[PDB]
Amino acid sequence: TPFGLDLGNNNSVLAVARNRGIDIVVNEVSNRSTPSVVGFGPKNRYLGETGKNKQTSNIKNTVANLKRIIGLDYHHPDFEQESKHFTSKLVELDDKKTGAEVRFAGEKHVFSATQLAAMFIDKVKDTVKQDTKANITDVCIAVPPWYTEEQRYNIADAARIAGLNPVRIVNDVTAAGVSYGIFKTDLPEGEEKPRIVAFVDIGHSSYTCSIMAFKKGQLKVLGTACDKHFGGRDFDLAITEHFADEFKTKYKIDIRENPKAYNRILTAAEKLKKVLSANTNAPFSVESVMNDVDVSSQLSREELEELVKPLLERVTEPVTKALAQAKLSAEEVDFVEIIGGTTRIPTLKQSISEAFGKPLSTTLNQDEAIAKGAAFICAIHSRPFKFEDIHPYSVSYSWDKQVEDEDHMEVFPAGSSFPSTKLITLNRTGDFSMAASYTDITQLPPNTPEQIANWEITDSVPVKLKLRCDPSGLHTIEEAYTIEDKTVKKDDLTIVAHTFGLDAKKLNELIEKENEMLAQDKLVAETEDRKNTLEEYIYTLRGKLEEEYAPFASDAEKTKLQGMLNKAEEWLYDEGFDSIKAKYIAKYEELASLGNIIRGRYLAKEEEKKQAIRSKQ
Amino acid sequence: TPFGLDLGNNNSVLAVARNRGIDIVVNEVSNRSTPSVVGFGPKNRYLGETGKNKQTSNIKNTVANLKRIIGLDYHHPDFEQESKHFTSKLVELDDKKTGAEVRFAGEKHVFSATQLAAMFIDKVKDTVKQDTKANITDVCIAVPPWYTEEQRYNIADAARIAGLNPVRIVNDVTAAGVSYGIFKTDLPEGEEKPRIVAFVDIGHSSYTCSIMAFKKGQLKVLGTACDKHFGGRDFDLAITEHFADEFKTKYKIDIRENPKAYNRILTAAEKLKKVLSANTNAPFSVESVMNDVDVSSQLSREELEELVKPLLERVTEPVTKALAQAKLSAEEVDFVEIIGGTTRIPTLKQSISEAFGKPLSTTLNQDEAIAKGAAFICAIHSPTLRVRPFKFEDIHPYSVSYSWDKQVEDEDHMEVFPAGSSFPSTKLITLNRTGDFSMAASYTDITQLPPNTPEQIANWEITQLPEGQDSVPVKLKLRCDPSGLHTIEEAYTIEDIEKTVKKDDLTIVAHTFGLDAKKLNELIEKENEMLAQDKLVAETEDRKNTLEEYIYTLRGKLEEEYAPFASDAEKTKLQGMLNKAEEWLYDEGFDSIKAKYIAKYEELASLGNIIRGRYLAKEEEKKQA
Ligand SMILES: Nc1ncnc2c1ncn2[C@@H]1O[C@H](COP(=O)(O)OP(=O)(O)OP(=O)(O)O)[C@@H](O)[C@H]1O
Ligand SMILES: Nc1ncnc2c1ncn2[C@@H]1O[C@H](COP(=O)(O)OP(=O)(O)OP(=O)(O)O)[C@@H](O)[C@H]1O
Ligand SMILES: [K+]
Ligand SMILES: [K+]
Ligand SMILES: [Mg+2]
Ligand SMILES: [Mg+2]
Repeated sequence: TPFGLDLGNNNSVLAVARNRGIDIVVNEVSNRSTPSVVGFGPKNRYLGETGKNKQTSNIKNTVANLKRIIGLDYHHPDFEQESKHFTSKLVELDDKKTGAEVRFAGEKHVFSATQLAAMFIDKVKDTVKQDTKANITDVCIAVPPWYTEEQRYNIADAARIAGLNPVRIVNDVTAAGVSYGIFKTDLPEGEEKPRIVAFVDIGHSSYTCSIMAFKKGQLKVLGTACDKHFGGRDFDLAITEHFADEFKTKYKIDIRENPKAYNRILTAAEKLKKVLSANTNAPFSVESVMNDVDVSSQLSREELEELVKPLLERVTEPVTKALAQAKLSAEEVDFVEIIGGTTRIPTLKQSISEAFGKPLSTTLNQDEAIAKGAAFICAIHSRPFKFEDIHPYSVSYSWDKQVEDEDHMEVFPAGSSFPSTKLITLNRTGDFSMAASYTDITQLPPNTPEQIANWEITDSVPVKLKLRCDPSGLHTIEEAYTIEDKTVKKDDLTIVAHTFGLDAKKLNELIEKENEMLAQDKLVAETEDRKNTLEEYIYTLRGKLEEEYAPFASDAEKTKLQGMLNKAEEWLYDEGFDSIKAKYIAKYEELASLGNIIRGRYLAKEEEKKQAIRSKQ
Repeated sequence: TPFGLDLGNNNSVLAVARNRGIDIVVNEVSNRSTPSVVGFGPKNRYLGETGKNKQTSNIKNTVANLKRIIGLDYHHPDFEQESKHFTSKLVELDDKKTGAEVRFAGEKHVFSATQLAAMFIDKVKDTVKQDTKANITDVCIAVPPWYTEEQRYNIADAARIAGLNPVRIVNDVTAAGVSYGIFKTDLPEGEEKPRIVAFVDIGHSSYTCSIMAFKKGQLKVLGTACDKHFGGRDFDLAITEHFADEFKTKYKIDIRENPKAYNRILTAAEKLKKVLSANTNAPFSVESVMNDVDVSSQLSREELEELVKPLLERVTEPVTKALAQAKLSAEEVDFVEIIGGTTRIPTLKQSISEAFGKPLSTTLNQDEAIAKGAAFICAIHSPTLRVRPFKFEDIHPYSVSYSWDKQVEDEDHMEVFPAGSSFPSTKLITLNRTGDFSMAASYTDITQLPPNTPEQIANWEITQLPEGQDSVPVKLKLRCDPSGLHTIEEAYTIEDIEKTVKKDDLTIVAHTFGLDAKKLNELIEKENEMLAQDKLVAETEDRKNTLEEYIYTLRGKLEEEYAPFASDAEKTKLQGMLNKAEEWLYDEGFDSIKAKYIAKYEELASLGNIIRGRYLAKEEEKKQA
């Protein structure tokens, strides 16, 4: 079953392609999104919903912002902008990336961002399995367009650790554009000019604007621009920093000194923010914030807009930047579509409508567009719809000079489209190395390494190579063979690839490690359920003996069972407090063996009553 | 429907007589008992289970120990023993009794003990009505045997405020004895020696021992003794005081300075106590007790037994005193039966088994016997259901005298119901009268009563024609009623004109601990106002939730099942109205009236039901084609 995943900073949305079309998959408490949280306990992990519920009580061992630390160099210049949203300890790894340090299973543990992502992916995979009752094998994962090539490899490997095959890592707004494309049945055709649609997605952490050209059965991305430091969490954080100051004066409590107090305010601040999307004033009240002090305040929409004024100075930058890339003026855009939870804020809606000079459209589902798009894309593997995403930076390939007059060439230019295949023929005097790099490093984000990937391969013998920018926008070499003199195939050379993607050895180590953790989670939950089943059976069976089952057992049988029930409870206090699954099942069955005999006699007179009613009619 | 109420200090149990038996009524979360708690909030009362849940949150406005403050003089010498279990403010009332001061509906309110008890009774009455779908009009309430005559009147009037006729106020252990009596099928008959059974009930606050004689269809109480300051709450308190001291040293937090912190430990201390009924060692762990400090300790059974040592010095006293009243040695009792939650404590079982010289029996259900006995007693009264009869006499421990105006009579004074007699009891007396006269009932020997007991129980005025012969003889019917209350039932002149011919029925004005019609009706009306406000708030919230949930599910269905059954135009008109409804809920629908939540829903459904109809029409074709 094809599986689409919108992995959000705040919540993830799951979609599957089945029957006619594409359904959202609900979680175990029937929610249409799952909090993107990973928590750790003394016995097991708290993944998703239960992770989020324990976020204040388990504060130091709860990891969120999972997609943000993926591929994050510990000395990235934006480290602290990411760091301030963490509640657990972040640490430097051997590879110079970022992990989390947690108390888990009575011990200190360090997990990498790739592992932590896999834990959550595995959780949502299990959620789709419990819903579909099917084997889940392939995933399409939607990511923000600002995701680096490295980050795209990392998240893909996280999928593989979760035991899933990542068929494509798609850009999120592009996945949503697909959902718009497969939905609309009035699109321009043939000679007609395309429909120009602008998409604005503002979520918990990211703000993206993407401009796309639409014809019937196809789309082309013309321009994409992102502000990765623009989203809901920045509004929540401004509110709580404001109240931190006010409560210090008002209540003589400093919530910055108590991580739990701070998180109680942060959590309430999100709710107050939403009230202000609808109302111009909102009260603010939280019980037992710190030292059992109840706080009471308020905030106006005007005051809120002032708190984020430095952030709001960049509100039109993504639209301006996207238009410029698209070579378009704001007049030339036909429709403007908004998605993401944060586009619900009035000041933001005012600004982007004013920037395009056009009213905002809500054709797409705010929360489900991206996930359903990815589920369609995943299904594409096995309604034809073509789409090409934009390739921002020019990428060159290089090789050993040798007998060839040149050693490098621009292969995929800036403003190009992906996926893209470019066929190259090279004269060779022996085995050779290759490498893909960015043509103009100045056009890339600060601190990007120039080299993308490299390869080893195997008067002059010609070789045809297939260079590809794949559907995920990653830079590969697909095949390598020799020519013989129109043309003939001679020999295939083995390619050894070195990319950001993990080697099989490391990948298998991390797969076996996630299997161990998952089996532990399963074992703990099933053990707890058998314990709970026994406890409830003791409780109800005692109550039935004092009622319905009373006429249906001798004094000798009742005292036997009653003593067994008392002994069962006694056991649950002692060796049954933290026992194994088989023992809870065994104690249950020995009670039920006698409990079912009585129920069998009960149900015998129950039939007799029904017969007595019928014989009187 | 006969209703029996076991009103516990910690929890209450409800029983009804129906079908061919007596059943326990479960509450709104399917629990077989209800927390005996009354809390107050900005819009409504939190009664029972919801009162208990908000107990730490709403600590200053949560009233428990309801049955302990009934009839409680603010200057009672045991006042502090009672008040240390209170989390809300206790105040003195105009009548010298005790009430509670709370914040309720945005204001400061003082409620009397009788009012507070009526709030709770009214809650459990609603619970019975929702289980039976009938109207409930009568109750039998089980009370501890140490309840004074005044307290019995107060709780009866609390039942009246709650709209119930209290048919009997029964001693709780007597009610459990009836349960035993109607359950056993092998009791002695005719001339055979009666079976002597001792009953021991230790609950949350009280410890009662009662010795009874049983024959088929009857019981007689032979002796009763109580310790009203001996119960589970005294174990919980000892544990939490122990930890209060420990945590000052270990964690540098003082839970006695923070009532919420204290209650967090008190609540966990009860769970630890129960662990120690089964195990000899127990770990103690509470998260965020105070200032977000987690605490982690342990306690042994031996350490617990040491903490309650001063309490355990008194552990054989109720059995010793009941046996002495019964005039029996311990070996003359045939069976010892235990009930009440706290009889689960190993040290207590050992001690009471040693005092009798007998293993303990658990014939009766530990938690349900009293409530069931009370429902049966309520059912013997009511002239609708006929059951197999069971007679019971309870013990009347104090001597009660009646007095009257001297007039032509030699004495003005007479013992009527002696110490160690039985109730109910009726005595006929003849009095020669020279005019309308006053009477009074009082305790014959006050030194035999609890300290500070007023000597007078009740008094009467009688308003009687001399019949021209200096002095007319009047016959009076004096009664100790089935609840143990002392009244004058009947008063009338007799004449020899025929010899046994009655002359005139006389008017009796009675002054009891019972409330007068005027005051009762005032409190009834108050309870009706509060109860109507509770129903309105609950209904309004339900209609709001129904609207909210409908917005949620209808939006989803337009994406999943209703897509083919609505046009582009139907979808966006409904989508918009859903949006407007959500906005309204943030603004004018935030705290609106019930009719507006209903109107908003109906507006959405008038559109939504059109679409559901079409979906439902095709769903039927599929179950065929
Ligand atoms: N009515 C509302 N008013 C204001 N903010 C809202 C509203 N509804 C949702 N939000 C905000 O939207 C954010 C969640 O939106 P969304 O699910 O689009 O983000 P995400 O996909 O988890 O994050 P990202 O895409 O940035 O990784 C939260 O910060 C939430 O508070
Ligand atoms: N296994 C146990 N071990 C120790 N104590 C227990 C156990 N089970 C229940 N209890 C205690 O028994 C008390 C409740 O008993 P019960 O229901 O008989 O009291 P009650 O009727 O509310 O109080 P009272 O009769 O004093 O007014 C509580 O203190 C509870 O903690
Ligand atoms: K999301
Ligand atoms: K009880
Ligand atoms: Mg998003
Ligand atoms: Mg009791």
